[PDB]
Amino acid sequence: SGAIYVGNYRVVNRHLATHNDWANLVWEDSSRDLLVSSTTAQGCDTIARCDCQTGVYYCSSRRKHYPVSFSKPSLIFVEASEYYPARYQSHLMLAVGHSEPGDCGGILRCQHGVVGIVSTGGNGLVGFADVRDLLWLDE
Ligand SMILES: Cn1cc(CC(=O)N2C[C@@H](C(N)=O)C[C@H]3C[C@H]32)cn1
Ligand SMILES: [Zn+2]
Repeated sequence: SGAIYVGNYRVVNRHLATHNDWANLVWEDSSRDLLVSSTTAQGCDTIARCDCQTGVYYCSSRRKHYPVSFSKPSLIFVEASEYYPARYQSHLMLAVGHSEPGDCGGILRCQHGVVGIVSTGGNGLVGFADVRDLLWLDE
């Protein structure tokens, strides 16, 4: 679990979105595993605007933060789950690191701010849904 709070928006993994998230829906994209809902309170997370390939993510299944090198956002094949059929997930970045399904929602940050959230995992690879291209999150 986990979310990004920026301005009047809440960014979560689409597969973990609540009834409240869907009732205040702003935007969602199944191909990216993202959902953004509106909030009443103000968010102060800074979204990174960059091409960094190094950062730190939070891993709840280890209660630890790990530094990682990660790939450029791209279309990557992802296995079927109770949430999606087998498909290409877009805007996904991979890194060598530990993750388990409940780790979804952990933030990846670089020196510029929030880069994305944990979304996929398996075989010692962790995948993060990028949010740096969503320029409207700031305005
Ligand atoms: C962080 N993490 C996720 C997994 C499994 C995994 O790859 N998943 C894929 C995800 C998706 N974006 O399609 C849906 C849920 C089932 C999860 C393992 N560690
Ligand atoms: Zn950066």
